[PDB]
Amino acid sequence: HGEKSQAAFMRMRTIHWFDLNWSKDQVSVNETMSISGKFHVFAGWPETVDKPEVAFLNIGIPGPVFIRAGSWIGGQLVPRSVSLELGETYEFKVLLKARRPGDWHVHTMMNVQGGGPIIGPGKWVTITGSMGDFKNPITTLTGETIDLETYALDGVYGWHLFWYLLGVAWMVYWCRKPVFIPRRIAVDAGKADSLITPTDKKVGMAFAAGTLAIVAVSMGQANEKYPVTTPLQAGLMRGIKSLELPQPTVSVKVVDASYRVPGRAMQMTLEITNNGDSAVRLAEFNTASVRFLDADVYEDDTNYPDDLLAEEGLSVSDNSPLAPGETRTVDVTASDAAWEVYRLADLIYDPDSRFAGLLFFIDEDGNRQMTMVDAPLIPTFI
Amino acid sequence: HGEKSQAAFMRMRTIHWFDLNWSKDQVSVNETMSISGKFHVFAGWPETVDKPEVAFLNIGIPGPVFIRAGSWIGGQLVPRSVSLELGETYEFKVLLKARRPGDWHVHTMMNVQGGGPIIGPGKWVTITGSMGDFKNPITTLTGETIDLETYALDGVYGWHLFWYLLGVAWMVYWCRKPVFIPRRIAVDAGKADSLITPTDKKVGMAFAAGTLAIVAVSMGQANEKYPVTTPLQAGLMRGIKSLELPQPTVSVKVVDASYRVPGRAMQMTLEITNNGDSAVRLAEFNTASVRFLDADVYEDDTNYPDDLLAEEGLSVSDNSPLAPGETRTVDVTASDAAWEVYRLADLIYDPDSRFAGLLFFIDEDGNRQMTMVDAPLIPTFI
Amino acid sequence: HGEKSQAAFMRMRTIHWFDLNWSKDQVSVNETMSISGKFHVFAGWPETVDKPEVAFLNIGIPGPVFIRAGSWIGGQLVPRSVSLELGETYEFKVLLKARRPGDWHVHTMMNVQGGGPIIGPGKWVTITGSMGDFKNPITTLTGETIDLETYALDGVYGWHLFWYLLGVAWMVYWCRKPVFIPRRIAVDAGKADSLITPTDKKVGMAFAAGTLAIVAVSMGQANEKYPVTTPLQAGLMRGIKSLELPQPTVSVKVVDASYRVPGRAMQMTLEITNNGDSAVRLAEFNTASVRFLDADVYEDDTNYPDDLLAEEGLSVSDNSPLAPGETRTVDVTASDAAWEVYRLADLIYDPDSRFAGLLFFIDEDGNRQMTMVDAPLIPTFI
Amino acid sequence: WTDWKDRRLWVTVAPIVSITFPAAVQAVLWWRYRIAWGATLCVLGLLLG
Amino acid sequence: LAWGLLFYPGNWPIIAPLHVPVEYNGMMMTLADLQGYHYVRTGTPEYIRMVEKGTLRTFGKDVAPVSAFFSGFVSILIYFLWHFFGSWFGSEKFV
Ligand SMILES: OC[C@H]1O[C@H](O[C@H]2[C@H](O)[C@@H](O)[C@H](OCCCCCC3CCCCC3)O[C@@H]2CO)[C@H](O)[C@@H](O)[C@@H]1O
Ligand SMILES: OC[C@H]1O[C@H](O[C@H]2[C@H](O)[C@@H](O)[C@H](OCCCCCC3CCCCC3)O[C@@H]2CO)[C@H](O)[C@@H](O)[C@@H]1O
Ligand SMILES: OC[C@H]1O[C@H](O[C@H]2[C@H](O)[C@@H](O)[C@H](OCCCCCC3CCCCC3)O[C@@H]2CO)[C@H](O)[C@@H](O)[C@@H]1O
Ligand SMILES: [Cu+2]
Ligand SMILES: [Cu+2]
Ligand SMILES: [Cu+2]
Repeated sequence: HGEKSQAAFMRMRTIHWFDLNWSKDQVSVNETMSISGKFHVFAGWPETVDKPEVAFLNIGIPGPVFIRAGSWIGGQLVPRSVSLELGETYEFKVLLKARRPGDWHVHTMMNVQGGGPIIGPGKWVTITGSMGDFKNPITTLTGETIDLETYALDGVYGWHLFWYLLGVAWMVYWCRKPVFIPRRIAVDAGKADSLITPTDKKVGMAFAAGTLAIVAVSMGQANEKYPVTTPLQAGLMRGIKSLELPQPTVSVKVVDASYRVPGRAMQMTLEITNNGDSAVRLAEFNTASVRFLDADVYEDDTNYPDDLLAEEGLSVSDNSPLAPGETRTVDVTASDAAWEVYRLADLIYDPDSRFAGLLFFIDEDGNRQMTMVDAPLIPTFI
Repeated sequence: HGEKSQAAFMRMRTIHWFDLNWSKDQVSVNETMSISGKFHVFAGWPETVDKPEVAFLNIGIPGPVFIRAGSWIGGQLVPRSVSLELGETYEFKVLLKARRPGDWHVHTMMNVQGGGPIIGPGKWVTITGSMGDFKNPITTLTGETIDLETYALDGVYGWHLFWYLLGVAWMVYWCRKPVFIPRRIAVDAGKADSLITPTDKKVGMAFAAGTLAIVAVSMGQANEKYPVTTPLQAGLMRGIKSLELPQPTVSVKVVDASYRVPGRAMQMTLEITNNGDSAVRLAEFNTASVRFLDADVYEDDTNYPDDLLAEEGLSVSDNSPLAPGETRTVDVTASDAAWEVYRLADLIYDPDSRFAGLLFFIDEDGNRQMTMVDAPLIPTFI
Repeated sequence: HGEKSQAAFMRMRTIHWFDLNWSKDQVSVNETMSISGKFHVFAGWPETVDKPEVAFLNIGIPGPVFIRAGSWIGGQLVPRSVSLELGETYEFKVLLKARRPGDWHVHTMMNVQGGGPIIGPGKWVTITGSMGDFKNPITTLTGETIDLETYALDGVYGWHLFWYLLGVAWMVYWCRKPVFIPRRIAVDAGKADSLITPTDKKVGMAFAAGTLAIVAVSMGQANEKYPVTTPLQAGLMRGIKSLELPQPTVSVKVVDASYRVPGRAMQMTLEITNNGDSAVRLAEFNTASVRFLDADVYEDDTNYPDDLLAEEGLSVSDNSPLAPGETRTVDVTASDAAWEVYRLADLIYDPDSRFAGLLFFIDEDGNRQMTMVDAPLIPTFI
Repeated sequence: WTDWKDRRLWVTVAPIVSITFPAAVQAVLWWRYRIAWGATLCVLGLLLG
Repeated sequence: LAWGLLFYPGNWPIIAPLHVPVEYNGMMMTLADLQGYHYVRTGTPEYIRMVEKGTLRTFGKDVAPVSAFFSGFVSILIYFLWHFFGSWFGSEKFV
């Protein structure tokens, strides 16, 4: 949750999430699942959102109800932050493994340093079992096969309880005696050395020398039980490969776009030109993760979250086929309740009324080739 | 005016303005005119001039003697600031509509954030009529057809005169009575409460409650006479298309360049190589908006400002034709008074004696294809 | 010297120096030498090293034991700082002319603003003679033919000795008389004007008016002996050409890489695919300027510094030829003492255990075409 | 977080910021009352919190 | 100096377990790194983290002792400052 509150134009003009696939939507504690797809980094990225030179592929969940066993961009593991570049289209996979039973609205997302959270679409996923089942095995480079959900936990609780009690000691060595009013009188009255006795004086040297001793030895005893340790691994991963993609089979031009305020729908006027070898029809308009579909061309095979699915949402004026060559100006209308649920209609409040989104065409074979649109978005008022 | 004062190398090594066209040079109040052309963003852009990630296409005029009815880069309206990129060549149009009669030296220009004003060439344009003729109609999205040169002006003068007089009131409610010496005495003498009486005390509550009342109502009465308002529209427009241009038909190499100090002329030694299908001749050298022309190849069809026009300015040593293939080292000399008028000769004072500019070749058909030169510029002294 | 102390991954993941050539390695005072080669700007440049938008091609020597008569990138003289760009491969030459006899470990290097010194490989070069032989002639644009190792040195020593002695004067005009205790008494006692007499008073006006006079005249006398002077020439040179290179004849993939800690060797598993017209064999692996060579394919013709030369260093599991088409997964092992001398093995301490380097293939003709590798580098422990 | 406990910054920041309040509480408790659990009252209070 | 030099020793026996390396999906990570990668911090993504990353002007380990000493020196300055601040704080003056 949380993205209906973000400016509408941000979510339209930032990162476009498409072709998402969720490999399950119910899972048992330790059973892994897979979210994979593509995303586009819209070349007209907002001013007040730093270009994504330093971005991180997160997932949105309330605490680690899953763990992120893996995440890839371009078939590279991306545990660190990456450089993405405006214009490019990337593919991604995240490997989630379940941990805490419940009903979780899992978002795939992209943190952009100097930008904010760029939040992709979420689908409810349900975990069943008892979280006490959760196990996170790792084979170290010294192997040794540990469970990272509990490893070294007896050492932390040990050493912290020791030093705390060592502290409580020092404080009770003294609060045995009277602390405040009598010591006060004693000091004021010129008699402050009377209050640190020589037993006092190096009971003190015990604790001191003890703490240093207990440090130096258990120090040395740690570089024995673990003789190979490496520093934390850190730093930006720049060379992230993308798709650079078949440059569009279809060439779309938004001659004008608009929306009715109030209203649940957006209307474009496209001039469309097929440069492939087969004929195409307009299957989908996809803005802000809402998928407007023409039911007479496309059915969703991906279990897209239904609150973003408009299964009969896209209404193309003259949606006949379109053979190679041949241009046609068309009238599109993207209507659905998602346009108000997800407050895309709140664009009326944004300081930049411009939109961007994806257009999907299918040929009679079945190959979807995808084209990208962006233009102003002028409101109409009764 | 104003660009003869800028460093010469800046103006040579920054933005190159070429193929400008002025659709008039006399105009009547309300008659529009059009300045259009191309500009090049020199890839060797100076250090101390921020790369033009955030630039704005202005016009240079003393006050809105015109209004800027439109401006385009790449067939996109650019009311906001744009991203330009080093290396690229752009085309532009600005639609000026006249407002104030006079003799105006109109400059097309490019403000570069973190850089300065980059000033293109100006041509005198003369407006005739009475400025009182000027009318600036706009059809709003609620339409309503307003004149933006006076719209809402009675509301500003109204509300400002009200609140000012409301203020003068408060001050004369009191300066009726004696203000300083008697109130002073009164306060010093222990008697300060004697000076705020109970009439005083909430004459005060009148003005207070009144001002809040007059605010809340006229507030509510404004969201009625105008029930649809949108916030100011703002933010950088990154995806600005350019030409990416036929990569030069002719391949020029500056083997050496120089200038005589003092002197009115610049001398290059070019080795030139035609890779087209027809033959070419050197028509033009264009640096800092000065157009050096060889009169036996080119005549200016654009009414270039004559103080930057050198109609017989370019003197090519052996300017015979040049058929496909075939290389020839040539001796060029660009001489004219513009070189001292416009203080390009002041390069002797600049901390970077390097130049850049355009070269124009025409084939016998008539097609000008343009090539770009830049190299050091070594001075010669008697 | 000095680069064994830098993080190993930095030196692997930063700039790759290859195909270096040293035109001598003994030279006499005034005899010039030439270091030339290529370098690659690794596209996975470390986070904490500013991208090289502002870099400078230096040489590493203890003081000007040579002078740098020239340096070029892409056949452009680069006396100022340049812009390099991640991904690109550049060629370079530096023209060193010897000055001070001794045994000098000459490093070619690249200072990266916001980055650090990026240090290339050094070879001992020996200068013989007497440094008093050194002569640095220059023909000025007024010419005049000067020696820049001594020019204007009598003017500096002159004018500095004058003004210093002019100062010592002023101080001895007064320290003639008693300075402290008597002047103190004099001032305290109300008698401070007694200590500046009227001779005093404008002996003072002499020195004042003299210093101003000696300034204004010798000022005017300098703009005569040198009537043409220009300001220092300064500013970044952006448009630096690179090779953009035949895109690799061979397509290498590092399926896994590793190193034995402790140990003197690095091991990769490459899958290799020849897309040329002839057959190739793996000649060289080059990381951090260490050149691992397979002696049965390549002999070094360049006098590479022997502490970085592994002449039989690269041990390819199945290093048979490889005709066009055909893929083969191979087992490489780069072993040599350089891996511990030059503390590439200290990567165990770095916070990013990833490597990058060059791979060289030769066809039976003899043409080396070069391919670039980079992947993690996982340690193995006994 | 354990993956922030590094060798450069954590080693620098945590002592510097944490020695403050001890030095404040010592200043009063020690010299006004020869109380000698000044730093430890603080570090006890932190860790408990 | 005591306060700074002791800070990493007093903590190394606890964290050291988590500094054994791991060949996870092709990349070396410490177990600490694995914990960060695994237990999803939705509102604390990776680049926010300010840990050592290397320099071209730097030598690797030793990095911890050199930092510990620097922390020791700054810690004495912080201590002078914060003693006087404490004296100020322990003041029975009335206004
Ligand atoms: O049992 C005989 C002793 O008891 C009395 O003193 C007690 C006091 O009455 C008794 O209340 C006191 O308790 C000390 C601990 C109380 C606070 C404990 C801590 C709370 C947490 C952190 C620090 C302080 O310890 C003293 C000695 O142990 C008598 O007054 C003593 O003279 C006598 O030596
Ligand atoms: O007409 C009879 C009154 O006139 C005299 O007082 C005058 C004063 O003589 C008269 O000069 C005074 O003028 C007040 C306004 C003068 C300043 C006006 C403002 C200038 C601009 C912003 C604030 C002040 O107002 C008083 C009452 O209106 C008498 O002295 C009063 O006792 C009497 O009530
Ligand atoms: O020769 C006769 C004079 O000598 C004595 O004074 C000397 C002093 O004994 C003599 O020691 C003094 O020396 C002055 C220079 C000493 C410091 C020189 C400078 C060191 C470097 C920078 C400034 C000071 O100069 C005075 C006059 O020249 C007598 O006391 C004078 O009364 C008498 O006029
Ligand atoms: Cu959600
Ligand atoms: Cu002008
Ligand atoms: Cu060296």
